[PDB]
Amino acid sequence: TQDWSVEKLYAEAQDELNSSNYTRAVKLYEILESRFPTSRHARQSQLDTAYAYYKDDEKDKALAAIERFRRLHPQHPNMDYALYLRGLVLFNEDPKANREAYQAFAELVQRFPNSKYAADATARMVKLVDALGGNEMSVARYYMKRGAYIAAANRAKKIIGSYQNTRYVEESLAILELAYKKLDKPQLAADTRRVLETNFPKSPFLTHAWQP
Repeated sequence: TQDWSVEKLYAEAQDELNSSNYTRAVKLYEILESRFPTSRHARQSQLDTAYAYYKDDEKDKALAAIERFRRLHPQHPNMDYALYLRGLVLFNEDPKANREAYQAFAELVQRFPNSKYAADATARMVKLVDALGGNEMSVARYYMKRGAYIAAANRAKKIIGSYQNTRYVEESLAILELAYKKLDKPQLAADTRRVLETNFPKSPFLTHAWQP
């Protein structure tokens, strides 16, 4: 029983959140939006609900709360924190979970570049693209050693095309160049070296070829 105002009911649920009573904090957040469905605290309450699930092991419930929040209140002032919260949930310490996280932070940085979470989103994007780039690069070397030059090139094009800012770009060009030579696409090979020549003037791969 708690027939109070909207201001206190929110401040009460917000207190159970700090003390980590996520089970009771969520129960109070539901009373709030049932008893004051049109209040701004109800819209904010839906965010706090997802945050509570994330702090528990129920990450699937958090992703549902976020998507419902995004379709109901697409123009909410705290939409930026919603996207950032989705990234943390998808983020965990493989390409699937890692790429879905990158796409989450990516949508946030280009929709709300001035968000108080943008810098942290960017910082996490960098760590993820480095992990993905290093993975695709590892497969590129694998298929190179096995004479699978087409399969290898596909990995190199991905790095060149999708992870243009990572450090793996240089070696991906040298791989792509050598790859185009083996399968006799000489125009694409020359074009690739033309890119390596301009973007990396003093690259070891200009004087040497790829080093398996």
